[PDB]
Amino acid sequence: DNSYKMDYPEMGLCIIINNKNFHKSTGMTSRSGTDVDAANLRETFRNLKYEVRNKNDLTREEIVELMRDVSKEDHSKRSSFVCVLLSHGEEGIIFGTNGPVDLKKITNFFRGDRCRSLTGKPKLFIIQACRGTELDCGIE
Amino acid sequence: DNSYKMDYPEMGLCIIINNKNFHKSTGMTSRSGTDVDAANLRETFRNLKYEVRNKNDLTREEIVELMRDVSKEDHSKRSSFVCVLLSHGEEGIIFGTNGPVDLKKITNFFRGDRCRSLTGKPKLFIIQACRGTELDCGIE
Amino acid sequence: SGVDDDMACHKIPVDADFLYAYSTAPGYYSWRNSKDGSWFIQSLCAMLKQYADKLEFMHILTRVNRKVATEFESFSFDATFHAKKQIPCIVSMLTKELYFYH
Amino acid sequence: SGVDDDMACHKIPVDADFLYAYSTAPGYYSWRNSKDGSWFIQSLCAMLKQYADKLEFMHILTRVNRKVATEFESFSFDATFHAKKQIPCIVSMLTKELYFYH
Ligand SMILES: *CC(=O)[C@H](CC(=O)O)NC(=O)[C@@H]1C=C2CCCC[C@@H]2n2c(=O)n(C[C@H](CCC(=O)O)NC(=O)Cc3ccccc3)c(=O)n21
Ligand SMILES: *CC(=O)[C@H](CC(=O)O)NC(=O)[C@@H]1C=C2CCCC[C@@H]2n2c(=O)n(C[C@H](CCC(=O)O)NC(=O)Cc3ccccc3)c(=O)n21
Repeated sequence: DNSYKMDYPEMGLCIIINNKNFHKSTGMTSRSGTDVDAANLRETFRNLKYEVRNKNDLTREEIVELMRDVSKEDHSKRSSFVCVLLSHGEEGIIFGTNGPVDLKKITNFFRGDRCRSLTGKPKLFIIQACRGTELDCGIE
Repeated sequence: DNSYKMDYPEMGLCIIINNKNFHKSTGMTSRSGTDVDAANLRETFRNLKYEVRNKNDLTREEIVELMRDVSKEDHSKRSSFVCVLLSHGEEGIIFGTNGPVDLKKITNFFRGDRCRSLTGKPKLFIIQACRGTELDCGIE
Repeated sequence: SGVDDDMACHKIPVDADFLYAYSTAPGYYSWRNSKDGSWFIQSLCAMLKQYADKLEFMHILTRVNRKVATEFESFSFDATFHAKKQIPCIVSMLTKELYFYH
Repeated sequence: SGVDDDMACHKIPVDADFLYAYSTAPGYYSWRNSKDGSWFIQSLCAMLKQYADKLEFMHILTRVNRKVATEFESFSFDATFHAKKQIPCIVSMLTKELYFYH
């Protein structure tokens, strides 16, 4: 077995958290163009036969509860799991609308020992967010 | 071009830093078995046609000067670059015999704008070291 | 070998079989066009469309890396944020190849 | 598109074309046998020997991931450090496929 078994009845979930608008108290500016990304992703992963679930403008708390609830589903008939995070970020951190969440808190729900119906199956986290404030001027 | 050009006259350098013995002042225990790793690597990368250079028990300062000097060579006739680090470590850090060095200091010498004869060419850093103190008990 | 292999009872690591597809290198800004979306998600979707029936997932993601790195550059009236580049970052703790057409 | 592509003068990111083959996941211990060497380097060398003439480098490294994850487990008289596991971590900012037999 050099390849993951991908012929379970369902390819699996594709959860898209699309954070466009942020509370005044954070000073984070609106993420114009993120809806274009969310729609592209929905269509792309639909054609790959994923069950796509889009969520907009979630608080840090809603992100955490959503991923907890999703990890507690029975994924036995699914080949894989995909989560796409679209927001502001810094290294190791994704922003809810009302502030930062540690990515580790999100991903830990899906660990091999904590989501048994996804043990042995590919868990993909696709992250569009900054990872700090360094600037690449490039070369050539 | 979906594949890196690998038919330059030389495959390139394979630099192996093999740190076995550490100064008393660090409290780091001897890394028994690392010589077996260093020898395996030398033979494996020799059969891939790399120019292998082994270095043993380098201070943090010797690591930094070695990688600086290597980055300042003319790599124009080489397809790639490989560095293998064998030591104690923590996240983002490799230990010289006399203390920690930031991995970023090592890798920055080879950036696209700082090592022009390796621009466009694969730069591989192979790291056997800890990245913290978490423990994986596994599942199943 | 000996003490550390040919285990009677098999276990796997709790972090095994995760893949992180990051839009940008560690420590760096990531860039977004207000009308067309982010560079990374645009490129990811386009490469999945073109290659999901043909290539293994890491190879698809390596083309996303090249597309973002080579085709895109920031534009701003503020010189600080103008002419900036981005390289996405694939972090794979997968244990097998992933083919969507499987 | 428009302002951010079809650049007259081409540049690439300064972190492009790096690959990091880490022995272990972020935040974790990495393990070494005193007689046979580290799990990671043993497995890396064995997979290069077997597949360097046959597979692309990321696929070779995915087999290293599986070999380390599935075949190896720590042994210690100290219960704290006994029966522990490891998953290596591939961090690729490469822009193309790498074949050693090329
Ligand atoms: C840091 C982050 O978490 C976000 C990630 C994301 O929103 O997807 N990154 C940014 O916000 C990135 C970085 C900066 C630096 C600090 C100021 C905020 C800034 N910024 C920003 O303003 N945009 C959106 C604009 C859109 C303008 C447009 O479409 O005309 N983009 C730019 O400023 C530069 C640019 C990039 C691509 C194409 C054109 C212009 C960001 O994406 N960021
Ligand atoms: C943390 C690091 O940077 C190093 C990386 C490296 O040396 O390659 N990792 C260790 O030192 C790893 C972790 C620990 C936890 C803290 C105490 C030190 C300990 N340790 C250690 O003692 N070894 C070597 C021994 C060898 C004993 C033997 O061969 O009988 N290995 C073990 O303790 C567990 C073990 C692992 C594999 C096979 C058998 C036993 C380490 O590698 N580490």
